[PDB]
Amino acid sequence: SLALSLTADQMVSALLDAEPPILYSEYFSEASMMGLLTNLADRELVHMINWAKRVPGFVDLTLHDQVHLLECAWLEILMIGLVWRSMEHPGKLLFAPNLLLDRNQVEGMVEIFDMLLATSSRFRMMNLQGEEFVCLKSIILLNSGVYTFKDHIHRVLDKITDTLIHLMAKAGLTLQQQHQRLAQLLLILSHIRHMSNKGMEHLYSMKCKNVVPLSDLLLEMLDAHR
Amino acid sequence: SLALSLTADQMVSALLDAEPPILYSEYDPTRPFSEASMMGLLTNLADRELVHMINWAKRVPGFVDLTLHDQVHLLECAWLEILMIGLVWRSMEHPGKLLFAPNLLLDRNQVEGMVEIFDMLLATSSRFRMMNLQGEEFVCLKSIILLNSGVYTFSTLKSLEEKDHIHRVLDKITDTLIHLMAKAGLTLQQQHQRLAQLLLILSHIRHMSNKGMEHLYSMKCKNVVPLSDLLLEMLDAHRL
Amino acid sequence: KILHRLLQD
Amino acid sequence: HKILHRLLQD
Ligand SMILES: Clc1ccc(C(c2ccc(Cl)cc2)C(Cl)(Cl)Cl)cc1
Ligand SMILES: ClC(Cl)=C(c1ccc(Cl)cc1)c1ccc(Cl)cc1
Repeated sequence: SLALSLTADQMVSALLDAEPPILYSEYFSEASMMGLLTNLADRELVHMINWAKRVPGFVDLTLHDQVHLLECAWLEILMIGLVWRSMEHPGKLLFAPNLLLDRNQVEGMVEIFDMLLATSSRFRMMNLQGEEFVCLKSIILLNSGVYTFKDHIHRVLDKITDTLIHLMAKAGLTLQQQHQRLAQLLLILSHIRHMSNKGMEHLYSMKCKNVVPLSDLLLEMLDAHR
Repeated sequence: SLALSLTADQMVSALLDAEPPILYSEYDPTRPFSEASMMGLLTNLADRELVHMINWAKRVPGFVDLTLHDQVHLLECAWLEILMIGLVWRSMEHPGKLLFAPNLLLDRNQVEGMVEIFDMLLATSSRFRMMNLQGEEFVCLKSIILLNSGVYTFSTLKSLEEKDHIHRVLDKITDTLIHLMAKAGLTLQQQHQRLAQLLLILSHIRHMSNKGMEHLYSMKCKNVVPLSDLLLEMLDAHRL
Repeated sequence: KILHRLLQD
Repeated sequence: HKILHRLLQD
């Protein structure tokens, strides 16, 4: 496994270079709103799958293990990405550069919307760095479905933990500040997990409503949680 | 606040002292059990544990400093998580089994699609056993769940201080965890790794809680398994 | 508010 | 047989 032989700086560089692009929206009622967000989610999903392959250690797993991990964490990964690029837009969610949205604007959603805003506010309060974000995102990918299958994944997770500490040490944080910040970051994943589950349940009702056009891929990823 | 003035060792002793008791079930190995009667035992057991949990929360350093409203919010959010991690903990030395009560030790075969959750609970217990989780580490994690699960859903300059107060207590618990691992002879690298491993498990605990909450709603609508007024009250708080 | 009742008794 | 399988292999 090449992933464990990588240094900390090389781990960061690998993750940064693997970053998926920022997509645009196809440019508001409740039918058009959902249609746009799901359309965007389906296209981002395709990029996520290609991003997952470039995550150090993910290629070393069997195809079936990769499928399990992605099925378990895809909505979390979408959400933490949405939260990340919404950091510099307080009170707003940047789904796309041409789609910066209000909490004013179709529910289901307001609960999840405010939670996403709250996460974005927490990141901003912590001054979350890009190098720290890509580590958290990869952690979600490997951790979220690891308890539903082991040694390989846990060792890669340990590697990312070392990488996170490496970043904090480089930033000039003290020994106490390092494990405190490490704690603050990983505790946020618990909330992101919560948001995903709430978002998944809402997605099930959208399917049962049979109004919003959902792609077969987005439907298959939705079936995995049912 | 005295929570910010407690040493690591003093923090541990405070948590160990506040530990709720292990309750017994009214399960009877002679009497037969329908899937609803068995479920009734567990929900009844969960109800009695909740009362002990609430009085346990009061003794958690930093919790009583919060407003009454904030205490209700945190408990309404993390009550099933705290139950599950407690169940998982006392099931560590019973591989492939869940010790709901000293007289109620079940495996996955003993029912109704709750089985997925049952397996995740086993896998969590297996994870703790593999990691050789210590009681001092357990009580820290449990207190973390209480303060962290609902902190991201609480507007004013005054409320701001309450959330900041919560995170400050969380840091002290983090410090306490690190102090424990350091005393255990672990290197700095090993301390940070184990800390990460423990906190990542809380993500899985959140997952099981969300799943369990979904079933509890379905049981209410099914109206077969008895549920206490408090349990229904905690349940509706999540379904909102 | 049963929880609120138990939180102050 | 799922779409996720195909995208992961390409
Ligand atoms: Cl497999 C399973 C069994 C019981 C639970 C709960 C549970 C957890 C801990 C305790 Cl002590 C009692 C009941 C419910 Cl019944 Cl409240 Cl949903 C969750 C999952
Ligand atoms: Cl359901 C879904 Cl796919 C959501 C989603 C859509 C696009 C992206 Cl990039 C990320 C997430 C979603 C978005 C907002 C809210 Cl408040 C709830 C869900």
